[PDB]
Formats: sequence, C-alpha cells, structure tokens
Amino acid sequence: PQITLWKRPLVTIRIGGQLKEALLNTGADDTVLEEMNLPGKWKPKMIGGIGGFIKVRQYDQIPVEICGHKAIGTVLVGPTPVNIIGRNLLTQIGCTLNF
Amino acid sequence: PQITLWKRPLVTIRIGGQLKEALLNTGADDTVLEEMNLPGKWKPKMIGGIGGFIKVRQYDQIPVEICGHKAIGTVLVGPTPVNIIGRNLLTQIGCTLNF
Amino acid sequence: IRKILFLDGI
Repeated sequence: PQITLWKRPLVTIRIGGQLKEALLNTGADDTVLEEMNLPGKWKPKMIGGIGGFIKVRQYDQIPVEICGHKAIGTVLVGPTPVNIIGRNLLTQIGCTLNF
Repeated sequence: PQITLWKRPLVTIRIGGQLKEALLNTGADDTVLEEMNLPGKWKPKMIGGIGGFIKVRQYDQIPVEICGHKAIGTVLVGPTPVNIIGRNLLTQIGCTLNF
Repeated sequence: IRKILFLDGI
C-alpha cells in the first residue's frame, strides 16, 4: 500500500499471539517495543533519542508480521513512549520513501 | 525520487541560504534542526521523544527546500542530535511510505 | 513525549 503522512503512520503488528500498534519509523535505526516478554537470550543495550539515552533489552531473530508481511530480526524491549518499527525491519518488507 | 532504508534516509536541504544534511523522519510530527539563527520572531517550546524533553525555538512560515522541493512551514531549532524533517514538511512535498 | 521519535541504534 501507500501510506500518506497526514497522521502518524501507525499499523498493527503481530508477534506470537500478541497484537500491538506500532509506528512505521524511518527515523529509527532499530525496532523497539513497549513491555512484552520474548523468548531467548537478551543483551543489555543503550539507544539514543532526542532527549538522551534509555536502556533496553536486545532480542535477536524475532519473527514479526507487519501488515501481512513477514519479517524476522532484532527487536529491542524497553521504555519507549511508542512501539517503533525501525529500518532493520522496514527494509525486509520493501518499504521506501517516495516523493 | 525513491529512497530505500538500508541506510539512514539523509537528504540535503536549503534554508536561509545554507545547505544542511537532514533525516527524513516519518516518526516525527515536527521538523527540528540544530542550533542556528533564523530571521523572524520565535517562541520558546518544549518537545520530546526517547530520552525526554528538550527546549527549542519555534519559527513559523519558514521556507525550506528539500531535494529541490519547496516547503513553507514551522521549523523548530534546538539541541537535536541530527537535523530532522518531520511530517509537517514531508506532507508538503508529497512524501509517502510505500511497500 | 512522543512527538519526535528519532532513535540512534549505536
């Protein structure tokens, strides 16, 4: 599809049996989600925003469904004010900016 | 043009006769640029994201050229880690997300 | 607090 930007580009994503609204964010290198238990080992990580850095847990090879599109990759979990789908997964579903 | 996301979507913008590199950010409501003096009055404002808030200067009806496309709108100036072009100007140049 | 969601992965 073609998503206009008059409003925040929120979409439903599926992880396991969990549904969540996430923002298609071209301004984020990685994907970070708000509280949710994921399986496997995780490593601590620091990511930076406009106001500073926050600590998150890094989980790898997580299957994620975005608008009917399958993607698998690193998913971070921490105190982000909004669930974010970053460039690491946007590239896998063939998402581009056009103008 | 069509911009893929394997790398950060950085483009050149022209504002006040100065060229700067800026990030096309679908995850930002507004446009925030690094400290710089712009003509016209401005009002203090506070904006946030990951990490917390920062204080910025809001300038209205500022002409900005993005990859040759002209826009005229609100530009916030403050201690941002990178120049950010938000949806307020992305919509003006007809930018869409596609996949 | 969710207006500017730039995120640096380094």
